[PDB]
Amino acid sequence: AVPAPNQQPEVFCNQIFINNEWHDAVSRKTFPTVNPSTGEVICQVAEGDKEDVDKAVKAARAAFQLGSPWRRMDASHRGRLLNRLADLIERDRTYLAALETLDNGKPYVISYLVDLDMVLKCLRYYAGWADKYHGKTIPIDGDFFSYTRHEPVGVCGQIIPWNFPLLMQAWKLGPALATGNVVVMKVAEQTPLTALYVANLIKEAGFPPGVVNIVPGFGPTAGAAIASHEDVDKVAFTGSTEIGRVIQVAAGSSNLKRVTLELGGKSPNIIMSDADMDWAVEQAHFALFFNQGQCCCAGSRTFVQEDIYDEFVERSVARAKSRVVGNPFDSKTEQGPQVDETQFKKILGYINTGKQEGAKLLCGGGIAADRGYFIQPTVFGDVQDGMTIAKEEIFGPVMQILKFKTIEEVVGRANNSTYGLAAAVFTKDLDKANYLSQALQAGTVWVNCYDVFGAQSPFGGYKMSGSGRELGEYGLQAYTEVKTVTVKVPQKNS
Amino acid sequence: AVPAPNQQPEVFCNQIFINNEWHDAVSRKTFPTVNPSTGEVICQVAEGDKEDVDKAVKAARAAFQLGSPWRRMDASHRGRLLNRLADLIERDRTYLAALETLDNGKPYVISYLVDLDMVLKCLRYYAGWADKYHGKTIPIDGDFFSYTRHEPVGVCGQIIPWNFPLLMQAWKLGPALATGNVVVMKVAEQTPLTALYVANLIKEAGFPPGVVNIVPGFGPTAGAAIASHEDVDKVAFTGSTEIGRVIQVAAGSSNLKRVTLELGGKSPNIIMSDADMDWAVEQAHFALFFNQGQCCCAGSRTFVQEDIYDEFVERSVARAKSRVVGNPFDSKTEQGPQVDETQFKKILGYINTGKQEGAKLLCGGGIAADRGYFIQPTVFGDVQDGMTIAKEEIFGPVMQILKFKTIEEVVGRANNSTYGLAAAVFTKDLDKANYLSQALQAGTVWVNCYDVFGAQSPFGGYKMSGSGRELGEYGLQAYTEVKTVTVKVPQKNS
Amino acid sequence: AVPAPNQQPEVFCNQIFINNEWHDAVSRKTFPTVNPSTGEVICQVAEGDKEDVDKAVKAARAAFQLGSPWRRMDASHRGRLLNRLADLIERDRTYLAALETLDNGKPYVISYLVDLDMVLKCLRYYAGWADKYHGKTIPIDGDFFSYTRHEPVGVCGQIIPWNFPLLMQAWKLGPALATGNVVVMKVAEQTPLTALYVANLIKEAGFPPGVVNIVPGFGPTAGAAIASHEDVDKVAFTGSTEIGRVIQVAAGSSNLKRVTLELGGKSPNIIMSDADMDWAVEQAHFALFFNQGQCCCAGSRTFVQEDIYDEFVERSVARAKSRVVGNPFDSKTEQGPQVDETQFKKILGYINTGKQEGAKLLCGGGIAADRGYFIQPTVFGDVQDGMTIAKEEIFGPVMQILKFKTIEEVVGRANNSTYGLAAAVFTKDLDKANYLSQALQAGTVWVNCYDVFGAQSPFGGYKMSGSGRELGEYGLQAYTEVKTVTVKVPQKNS
Amino acid sequence: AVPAPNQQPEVFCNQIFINNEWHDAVSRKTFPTVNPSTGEVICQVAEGDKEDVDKAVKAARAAFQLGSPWRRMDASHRGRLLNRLADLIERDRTYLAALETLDNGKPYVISYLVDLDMVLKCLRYYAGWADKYHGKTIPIDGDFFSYTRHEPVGVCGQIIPWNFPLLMQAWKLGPALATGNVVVMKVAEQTPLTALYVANLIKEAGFPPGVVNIVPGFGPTAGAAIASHEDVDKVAFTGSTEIGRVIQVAAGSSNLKRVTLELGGKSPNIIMSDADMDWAVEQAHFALFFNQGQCCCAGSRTFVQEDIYDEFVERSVARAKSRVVGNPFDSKTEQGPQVDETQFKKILGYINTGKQEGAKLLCGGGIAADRGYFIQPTVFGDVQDGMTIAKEEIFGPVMQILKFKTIEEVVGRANNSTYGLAAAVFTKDLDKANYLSQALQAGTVWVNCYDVFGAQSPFGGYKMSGSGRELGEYGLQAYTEVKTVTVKVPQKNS
Ligand code: NA
Ligand code: NA
Ligand code: NA
Ligand code: NA
Repeated sequence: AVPAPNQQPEVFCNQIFINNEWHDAVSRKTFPTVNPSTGEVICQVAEGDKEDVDKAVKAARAAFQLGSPWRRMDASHRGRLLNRLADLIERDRTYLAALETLDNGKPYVISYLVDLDMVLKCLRYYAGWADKYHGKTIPIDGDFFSYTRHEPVGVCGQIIPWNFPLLMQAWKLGPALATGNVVVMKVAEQTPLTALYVANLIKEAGFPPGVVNIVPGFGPTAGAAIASHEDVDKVAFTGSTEIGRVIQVAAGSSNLKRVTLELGGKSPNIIMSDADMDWAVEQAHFALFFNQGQCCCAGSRTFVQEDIYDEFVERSVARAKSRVVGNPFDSKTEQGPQVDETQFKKILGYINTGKQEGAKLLCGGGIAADRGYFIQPTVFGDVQDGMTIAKEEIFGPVMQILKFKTIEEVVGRANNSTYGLAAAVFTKDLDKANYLSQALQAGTVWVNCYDVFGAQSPFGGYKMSGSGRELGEYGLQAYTEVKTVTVKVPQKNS
Repeated sequence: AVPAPNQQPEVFCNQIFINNEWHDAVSRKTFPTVNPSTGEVICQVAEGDKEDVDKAVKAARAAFQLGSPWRRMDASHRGRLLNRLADLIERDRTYLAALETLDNGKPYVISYLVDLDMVLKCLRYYAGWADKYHGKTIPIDGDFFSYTRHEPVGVCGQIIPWNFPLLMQAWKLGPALATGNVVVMKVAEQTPLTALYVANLIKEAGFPPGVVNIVPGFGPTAGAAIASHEDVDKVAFTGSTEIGRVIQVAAGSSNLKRVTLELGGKSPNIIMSDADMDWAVEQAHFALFFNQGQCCCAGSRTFVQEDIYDEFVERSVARAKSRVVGNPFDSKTEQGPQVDETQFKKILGYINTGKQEGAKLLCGGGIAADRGYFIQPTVFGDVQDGMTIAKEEIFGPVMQILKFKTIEEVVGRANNSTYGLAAAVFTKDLDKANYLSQALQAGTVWVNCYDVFGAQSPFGGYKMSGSGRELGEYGLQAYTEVKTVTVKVPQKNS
Repeated sequence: AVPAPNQQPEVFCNQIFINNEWHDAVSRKTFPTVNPSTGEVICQVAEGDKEDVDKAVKAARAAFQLGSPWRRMDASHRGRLLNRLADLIERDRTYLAALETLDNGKPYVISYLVDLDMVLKCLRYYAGWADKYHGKTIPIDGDFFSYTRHEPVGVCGQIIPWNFPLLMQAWKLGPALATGNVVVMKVAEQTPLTALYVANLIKEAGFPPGVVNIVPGFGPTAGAAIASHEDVDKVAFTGSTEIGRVIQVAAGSSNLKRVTLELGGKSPNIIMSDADMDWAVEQAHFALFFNQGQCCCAGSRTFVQEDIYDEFVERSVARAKSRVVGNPFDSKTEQGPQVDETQFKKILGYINTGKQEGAKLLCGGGIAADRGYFIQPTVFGDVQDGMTIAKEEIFGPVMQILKFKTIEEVVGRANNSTYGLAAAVFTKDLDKANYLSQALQAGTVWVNCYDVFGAQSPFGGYKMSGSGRELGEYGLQAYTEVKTVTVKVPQKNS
Repeated sequence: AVPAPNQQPEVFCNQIFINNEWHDAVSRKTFPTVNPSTGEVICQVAEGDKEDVDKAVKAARAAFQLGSPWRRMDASHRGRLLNRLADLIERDRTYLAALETLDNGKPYVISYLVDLDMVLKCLRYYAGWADKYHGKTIPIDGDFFSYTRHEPVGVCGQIIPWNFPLLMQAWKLGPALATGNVVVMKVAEQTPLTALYVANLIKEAGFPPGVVNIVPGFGPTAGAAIASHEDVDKVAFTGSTEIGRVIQVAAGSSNLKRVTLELGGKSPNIIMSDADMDWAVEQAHFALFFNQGQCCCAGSRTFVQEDIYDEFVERSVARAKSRVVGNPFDSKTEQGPQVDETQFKKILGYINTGKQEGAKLLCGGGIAADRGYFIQPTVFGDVQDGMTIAKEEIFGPVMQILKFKTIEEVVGRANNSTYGLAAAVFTKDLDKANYLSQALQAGTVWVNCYDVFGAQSPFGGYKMSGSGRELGEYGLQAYTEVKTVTVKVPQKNS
């Protein structure tokens, strides 16, 4: 049930968004954003830098001042605004989905039915949280009345990646706005278009000027300025584990701003011998290949018990070979192109790395088309723990299938990683499910499923996959600053 | 390692407890409490009535007055007092265990390792809640500061049964005292001794006079007076569904006091064909025969899938036949006598009904000794849903085994009851486990286990098995009165 | 900025609402609903009795069956439906506000700006709660995984009054529908029209058939049938303290259904000598006269500190003498007619009683118009605690002003009541405010304000003013049935 | 009632605590700890370095392994252990209070009645949290069962200061141990003795080996070793804002461990003209001079409304001049010496600067004794915001009194700081209290009181005074790692 797409949507926003208005970079510089399916330039976008970040931060700080419209506004009204933003996004759903695909490369059907659906659900969920994150009245010792106020953390710098442009924007804005914070957001240079159009909707929804400011540009410039800014109270970064370290260092070198990170992974998908074969094979395929393999929690280590290995691999290879690669605007297309040339080459390198390491190439392993950044669904068999393709995040359509014998063994191998974002277990046994879900050191453990995200369930990593949680009630903690008020009273009574 | 018992523990307390003092009934009347193992009178106990209840309520009301030691006391200190009471109970553990057995009939080993261990864990668990049940600061619309105060509900009338004398006392005192309430407790005429001794430990612990008042006596007199009292704010009753109805009506007919009930049940224990036979058989036995079958959540309807029915029944009969009945102070004894003559005769009557209606008597069926209220471990097979023994709570060592074919069938049959206190599922399959735990209309659903109680987890019934929950955080709800305080402020800000 | 009202709005709904269909009463009997401003009959309404309630309960039970559209529906979608309902009600705001005024008598401007605004805020508030009322994962002892499911209580009987027809309906449906329950609502015979039209919007919004069934009729018939029904799981009642007892007795006499009550009061509004005179006088006026004085938490006992007594009374009389009484559809009207003849006469009786017992009549005291049920704003000075008008709920435009000297004194006099729905304190002093808000035995204590309701803050009474709380997160407690699921695991670890 | 102290308590522990055993530093080096009251060496303490920290981390990691005694231990038992530890500390209360005074310098009476009392209260409070920090069951979309496990964060590195040796240790251990984490603690080189003795009690209490590890030593060595360790999962640092930045940079440069900081401040104590003069004078004195002015939240900026300035200052000066400085073991002593020579000199430097910049020296201003690190109670009047002594944390007995006129003025001047740990407001006015408590940007706002700490109320700073909160329920957040488990089920129902 998908409406026909406009395969060449018009672009209306390509500037810096500050105080509900559009601005060119101070430098007047602009950068081209490319269509990964064709390798052609879509349009040019204002290149924000430190001076532009400074302007955004000031606007946000001004909007956060005591007595301002955003500060005085009823919590419930913040809820009304988020719900209005969601309605506007829904009104322009067909357009946003098409634009999302044009700039990112993912199939339009997926942008429409998945990405935008989750954006709506995310904003609508958080709109409901606006006036329900209560503080506490505390039974402190002595003749006192003690309580806590859950106040907004303040100016929040949010940096989002390119794999899920609109969704990542929603995951950030939802909890921050619901709790009354102000935002300075840095969108990915590879996919700035959809986020900038949403800014138009933010103004249309009635949000006071300066509550949400978006600055497109690059990381070493715009992103770094936000992380090192002396007046940004909190920063939330989603991207690579490498840059996450840069962000936290910047925060510690500046004003000690609160930090939360959502980084990458090398998530283990464990297939026990008693699992439903047909379901496990389809879910394992989805777990890895979804969104051109460009998912932080991709099931990149498919552990399969030795007794069902041969069959599982045979079916996985057949599924990989049938996966249609092509024009994301074509309904038959399952896999579009990678996001850009840099990623395209990085994946080709990892594919060659696997071949050099001795991993058995079962299918694919090369370029899928001459134009664009298309890579053939690739499957590696007999992968070993010590192999690079088994340790490092590839972020592409490259599957690793490993073999194991016992349940105690797989736990140790699954946990033997610096990453710990997600994990999965496929089994029909009650005990094995509980044994594994408890033992796996990962932020999310899916049982008989994969990539099941709910705005109400927290998401985040263990170890170096990140810190802090997004989504759910937990997603509000990082956007709250706690204040204790302890008042002397004549005589405290229970 | 169970310390040797004093098979004839001396009785030190047998009067009405009010304001930390011992009083005879105003009428000066006394009733005998019998040792169910011999049928001989242990001692005489003060027979409280309306006038005695009136004295206790006034004492409790006085102790609840604003500015009183109990009202002004720091919440954290209430916890210290609760832990102190627990330490005193642990000091007198062997004595209380022996006294529990003497008056109740349950095996001394069980009173020691089970009942008293749970009493200590319950009291210590609630001690920790004392200063942690926070109220809220609410982000209401307009220029206001709104918050809630979690105040004690007040004078709490608590009526407890005879199956777990010390434990039921703890389940009531823990939450009530942890939240700063005052208590007027009515203990069972069949088992008043142990609770009265605890009242002495409550005084030794240092609880202010009037905080806990215990009035031994009969139901139609002392209990009814509590339920109809115009100055009792909340009543908590544990007993038969029949009397539960009397309690709610009395509350409505009097001062509209808050009510919570923990009533009977006809809990189904469902054994799927893929269950572990040895474990399922042993757990099904415990599920029904525990504490002389005198448990509210007893698995009195053992549903077994047809493919394993014959074998399950065989093993169950063998286990029941090996069950050692005898002197509760004997370490070999698994089963002591029933609480009294009334119960003794009720059970024999139910066994008779089982025979008349065509249920297959597989073992037991009669008296187990010439002295004492001892009944043989009885097992009925081929029981049908329409049989009296399949519908009514027997509260004795009488096992009902029913046969079923499908999972859909057993859900309907298990839920076809006015009761809904507990239920269990024995299976190795993840889906079946989750399907059943969700579908079963019961307060507690145990998977691959039975009678697993934790002070942390709530317990209570669905339908006519009661209302409200005891234990866990939920256990505090019925003992809290919420007050909203909304203050006008110069100008509200987030 | 209120839209011009249609002073004679057409009635589209006047039958029984079951399974999203309109039905005549089984007996075919109807009853007249009158316009209290003219005394003329508006239209006939189906008179539901026990047989109709039975039909409604069966429809609700069917809609609640496991696997039904309402049970399988995502919690978030329930929120979506509640928001859709609010949107439909907002679309027909002017119509509903006029119809509310026609049937109830309250000023149109108030219906539009206050009642409907609050209805919209209540429904939208709870829409956000639909997927956020989490159960718990509990760290129980032993090798077990214990958790709780917050399930719907089931078929909920809801009986609402005539003072705030639409608002009371929202307070009930909001929390019930957000938690997934099904409803059988009984509306007041005096104001059934608006609630029936809303039922038409519930059908339009997309709620499955049977989820909400409305049965108009009388109390001793339809109301009692609900309270005594064997298949109703929970009953929520709002009305007199007298009928509240009937409801609780009916529940205990039937299936032991869960009960919550919102009854009346005689709320004390305490004015300390350091209070802002102008503010306190106006708020005290609003505190009593709001909604023709037909408010459960009306400040019917105005305590004024002796040093400012004379001036306060002086200003209060001047305010009561200038209060405009007249046609509710005229923008100048502050006070419309009382709901019906029974109330009209009852209020005149209280005024006569006040004069008989020595209260000083300062203004008003009689009929305000020859047509309709209009009463003059009446003020009584020098009222004493023992006077009838100082103890009984009048539910009319009759103000009681009492004089006091000390703060300790007023606390005792304020708390010397069987009621405890609400109270207020007017003072500039921090300690006095904290001292009084703590000491006052009332469900809601307002400081320097009155009648400040927020969908985020709980409302309910102490003592005989009721039990349980509505609004806020607390409003969800009574609509949830807790189930503990304790699963045996191989080896539990923290 | 303070027991006679042993003015020269013996030292029994002076080594590195690993796996419940006492070790010498790998290098065999030791460092002296001085008695600030005499400047003499108490004893030598093992000087821990990177190699010693590595050993501790390994021991902690081992004790944290899945299946270990600490991981398998019931949550309730962790509470039993914390309570047992508290009982042992109470048993050795007199000894510890004396040792604390010997190593730190604070008055014995204070160490006994305040520090140890709070230590006991902190451990007992958190003992109650051990089995009550529930995860959640989440109503996610689709046919899934989603829930969260609150798991321990893992190996926690904790670095505490010298101002409140025993209390700071308790603040760290309480929440960490209650949640099941393992600890590697670095104590202050100036006050390592008491913490080391408590380690003996930790072993005596029954805590498994490796659960708590204490490495005495220096910050640039041991401290940096902890913050930079690749296997430490979380770090909590309390001390100067300067070192705090080093800690967050180290964390981001290493393994992205989770961090929380409790740094310094320059907390404003606002005295409004309507404040209780006597109470405000005594509380303002306590606000600054408590613990030799060595408190992170010291009210080092005393703002006094012009109308009462002269009188307030006069009484303040008289109070400061009567403050008894001397031997901490003498019951007459109010102020002992400063912790060490470094602080002693730094404070004298600040007093010199105060005189240099124009602040009016009202009393004291120099050394109070020729032996030890005693400084006279110093009061500076007419201090201006730009002055160094009004901006920098002195951490000594130096009081700054500023004059102001309006409430808007004081808010801005109070908030014009990089710090935001605490604040106080002294006023009898309700509106003034609410206005100020909301507007002030500080972690804790005391009204009509100061330094009111409750184990149940959170404490932490805004801006650069730190991040995260300690104490109360909030203190558990930083020691918890959230894991979402999403399970596919046959058919989801509410
Ligand atoms: Na996979
Ligand atoms: Na007995
Ligand atoms: Na039984
Ligand atoms: Na009417």
